[PDB]
Amino acid sequence: SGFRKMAFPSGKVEGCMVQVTCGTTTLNGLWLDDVVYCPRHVINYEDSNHNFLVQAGNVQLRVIGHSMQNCVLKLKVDTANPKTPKYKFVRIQPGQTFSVLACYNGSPSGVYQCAMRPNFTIKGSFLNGSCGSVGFNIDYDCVSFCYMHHMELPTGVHAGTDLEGNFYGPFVDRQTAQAAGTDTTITVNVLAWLYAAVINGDRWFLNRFTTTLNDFNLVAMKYNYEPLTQDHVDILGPLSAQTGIAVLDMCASLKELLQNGMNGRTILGSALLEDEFTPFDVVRQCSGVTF
Amino acid sequence: SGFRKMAFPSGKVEGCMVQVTCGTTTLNGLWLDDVVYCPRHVICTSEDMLNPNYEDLLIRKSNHNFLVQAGNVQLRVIGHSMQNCVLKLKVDTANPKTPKYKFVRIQPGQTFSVLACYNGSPSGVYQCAMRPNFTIKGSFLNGSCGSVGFNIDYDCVSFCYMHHMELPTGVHAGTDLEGNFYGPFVDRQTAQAAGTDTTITVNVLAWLYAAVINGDRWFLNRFTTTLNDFNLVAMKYNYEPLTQDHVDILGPLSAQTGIAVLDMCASLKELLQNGMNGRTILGSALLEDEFTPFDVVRQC
Ligand SMILES: CNC(=O)CN1Cc2ccc(Cl)cc2[C@H](C(=O)Nc2cncc3cc(Cl)ccc23)C1
Ligand SMILES: [Cl-]
Repeated sequence: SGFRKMAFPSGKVEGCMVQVTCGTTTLNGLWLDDVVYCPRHVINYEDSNHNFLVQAGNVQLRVIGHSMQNCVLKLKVDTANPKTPKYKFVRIQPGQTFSVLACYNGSPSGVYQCAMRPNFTIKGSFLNGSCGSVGFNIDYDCVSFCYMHHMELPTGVHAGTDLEGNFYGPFVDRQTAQAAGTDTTITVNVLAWLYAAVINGDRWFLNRFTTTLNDFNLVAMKYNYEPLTQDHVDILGPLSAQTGIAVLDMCASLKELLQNGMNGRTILGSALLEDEFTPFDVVRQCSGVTF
Repeated sequence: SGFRKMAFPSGKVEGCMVQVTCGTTTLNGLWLDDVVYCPRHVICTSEDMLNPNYEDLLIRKSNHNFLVQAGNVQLRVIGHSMQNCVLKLKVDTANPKTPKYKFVRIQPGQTFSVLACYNGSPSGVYQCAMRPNFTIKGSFLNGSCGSVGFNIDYDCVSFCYMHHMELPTGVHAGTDLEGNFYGPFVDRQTAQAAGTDTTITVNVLAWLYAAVINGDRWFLNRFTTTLNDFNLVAMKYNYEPLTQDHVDILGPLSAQTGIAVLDMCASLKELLQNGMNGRTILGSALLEDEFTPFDVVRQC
């Protein structure tokens, strides 16, 4: 029993964190094999090796080459990381969740779970020096790196890139007028969390009613919720079979929660509808998958 | 900017997790140097749990009855002893990944990271607090016994909790790493039941100072309170009494924001009376109590 915002174990990523210094700027880098990946803003970006100081623990790595790939700088070093895990670089979509290992001076300080918002920002917890901190998921023994932190927006939310340097969202790496778009709630994730509450014994919100997908979406649009697609309904299939509550049956519960509130009640210890757990996260946490 | 429930990086603890099997029971163990620490109930059957005589069950065991697996390697048990509710298995190999560590017993209100494990394999990490009623609101399934709670301040891991059981309300009970339970619980299938839980007042105040630091003051008021009047009101909402120690501990956050502890206490009194009126504090519609004054100073 219990339901927590759970991050993946961070050990495989901790063994890759390094400190990168170029002039007066100091930030974090990801050391995989003989390459250190970090935000290019550490340095018209196109306009020597020894100018880059890379520190792995108490050891100085020697930079023997450098190149740029989109908004990421790739520093060829003379030593391969002996702690390099099995990995892939993957680009995630809004609504997908991931763990963040927040680092300062190449030293990991904390791990937390978060989601890529529909407006492509992340509600992270980062201070100055956190640039280059990374987001990841683990599937079997392979780390899938999906995010590298680049900046904080005026509303206190965060923007970054995939590990190939492509930003998530319409953001650019530089000091200019930038803002996050109006955000929306991740509907498929709220439904997954309502199934998690039912699995944990919280059923006061269930009702005898159902709805069509079209009528539900007319309601979701009104409350700044993302449209629910047939794909989302298919993805919720296993949780629907485990609890015996049809997806459109759970949509009618959500419609009543949106139109009437919680009436002084909570769901999984929360007074707000939670959208940072995917259907896969709910299945994994209520099954015990290990790494 | 931002404020998240943050756990310590789990790597140093992942390198200590092993699987312990005794007969048909399989759970997790913590491998530090040449000793594997695990819940003593690994030697029990389900029937034994009603009234187990651990000393009688243990005397009938030899070293080779305990199977310890570290990754794909079988460790050899060369000795065993019981210390309170923990079994200590002396093994033939010292853990080369043993971090710098201490065993620390925590008090209610203290927070810690939990590395939830199954079959000696870590599956997830989360942050939580020792509740005033000595239970933890964890997320654990069958096979999670032996999962550990810890803090890492600097490069030293301070082990403070080992998971032993789930209570009928879905909450969790366990011991420090010397085998002493937190709370009036026993590693026996008995009634026991968690006592009525209360809100950790010093932690809610710390989190209100975190909201002020991050730029939000909508909840402040022009009032102050005495410590006694605050405690009289707070006890009516099932909040823990605030002591002079808690007031002293909030001193640095009070000096950083310029808001006296008893002035923040007045804002807490008013929040309990009024609710939030459709507003949130650090993205939450409830008053959060699982961040200590130390955690706020660390994260903000
Ligand atoms: C609820 N308990 C049971 O069904 C059987 N239990 C009885 C029992 C009694 C005393 C002691 Cl010290 C340990 C145990 C065992 C126990 O509590 N382990 C579990 C630990 N954490 C989460 C658990 C979630 C689940 Cl769903 C099951 C089992 C968990 C085994
Ligand atoms: Cl403590």
